[PDB]
Amino acid sequence: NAEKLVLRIRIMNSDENKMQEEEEVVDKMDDDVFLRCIESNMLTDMTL
Amino acid sequence: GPSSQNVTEYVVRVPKNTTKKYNIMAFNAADKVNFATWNQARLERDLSNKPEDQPWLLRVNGKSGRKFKGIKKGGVTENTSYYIFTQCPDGAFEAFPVHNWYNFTPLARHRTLTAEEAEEEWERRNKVLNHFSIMQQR
Amino acid sequence: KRHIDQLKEREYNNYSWQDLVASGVVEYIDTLEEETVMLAMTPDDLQEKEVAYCSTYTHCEIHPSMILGVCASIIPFPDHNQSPRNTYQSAMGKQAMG
Amino acid sequence: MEPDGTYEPGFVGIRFCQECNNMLYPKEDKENRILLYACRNCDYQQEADNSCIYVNKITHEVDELTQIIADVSQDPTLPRTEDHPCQKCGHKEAVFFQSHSARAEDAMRLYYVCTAPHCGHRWTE
Amino acid sequence: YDEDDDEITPDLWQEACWIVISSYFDEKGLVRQQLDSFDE
Ligand SMILES: [Zn+2]
Ligand SMILES: [Zn+2]
Repeated sequence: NAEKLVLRIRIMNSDENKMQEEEEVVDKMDDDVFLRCIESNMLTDMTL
Repeated sequence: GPSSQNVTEYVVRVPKNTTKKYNIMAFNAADKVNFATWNQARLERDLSNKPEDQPWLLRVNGKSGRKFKGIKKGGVTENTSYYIFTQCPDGAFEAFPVHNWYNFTPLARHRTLTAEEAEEEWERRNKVLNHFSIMQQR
Repeated sequence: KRHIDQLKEREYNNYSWQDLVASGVVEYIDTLEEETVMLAMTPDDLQEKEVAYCSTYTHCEIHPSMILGVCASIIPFPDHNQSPRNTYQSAMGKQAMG
Repeated sequence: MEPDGTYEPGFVGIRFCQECNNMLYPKEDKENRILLYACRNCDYQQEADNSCIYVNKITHEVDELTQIIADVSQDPTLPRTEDHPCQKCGHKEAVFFQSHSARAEDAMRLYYVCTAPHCGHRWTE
Repeated sequence: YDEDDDEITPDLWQEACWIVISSYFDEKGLVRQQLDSFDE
């Protein structure tokens, strides 16, 4: 019933070890890029 | 003002000879270079090509104070000659021929990414995720 | 119409087609130019204003028969005839003895 | 907050790096809790002018009313209309057409451009 | 006549173009183009 249908999402950063816990100089995943990987995946993969 | 009122007339000469060849040295306006900051300059033909065709190498304020590379334009008198017009104390104008056009551009200092030690290989593995760390490892 | 009389003068004296080209009353035209020109079918009817849906015409055909080839030019009123028969004639004309 | 507003934030497609004219890239300052923009090849970096850094799925607007200089009006093969008043200049000779493109425009509706000097206006009715 | 002011034959006749047509073939010919490629 709103002015427009919008859906805003977040990654579930579960407080604990998801905070540079073991370094692993790899950068497990940058945020910015990860929003794009999900969105790339979100549009292209999911069949509702 | 005089830009909107003054009316003058001056004589023009085109001498069949000069004591020095005249060239154009062009800069990008977007850089807005302060020529006052140029305490000194060195100017030499570029060494990559190892003469008259050689691109210029301009070193201002020392070897690494400021450095530009000048690349010759394709043509300068292919259809129309270019002249330098200079004002003389007698008010008369003097015209000088443009021999050549060189394009001058700015040049980053020390940085050095080899892109040959393993970076050509690393690209094959690249996930676009890192780039800084290789620069420290050198 | 006087230029026609010049064309008539050419039978004896001279008035070259090139001069007609030099006259610039006609020009030679490619398909790229055709995309931009407003071509006319006929001088007569199209110059009429009474029913001028358009009058922005830029050029006109010499004659619609100019589309035709050597073979099609032989058979009269091809449009009162079924179209392939003409292609068959165009082939068969080539097949004729003479 | 009402179903009568619109979303024209004026997205910032790009900003060149003053050190190299290369594109600046978003980044967070998790220490200052602020968005920043940086170039990769150099150390040049600068704060962001807005929280919005991205937009997606396009073309739901009237493109055909844009990207059309009135100079089309000089084409004689484009029909004038007897319909007067250049939405600006009090003169007829409005040039008209559909969208005539890719969306080729199921919109078969005429779009009007006056050809009269001193207006250049592109509209439709 | 030519007064260089008006067209005295706005009904320039359809048949005159045939005078124009014969003049085309009189100059240009038919297979002329084939020679032109070879000649240049
Ligand atoms: Zn930069
Ligand atoms: Zn107008």
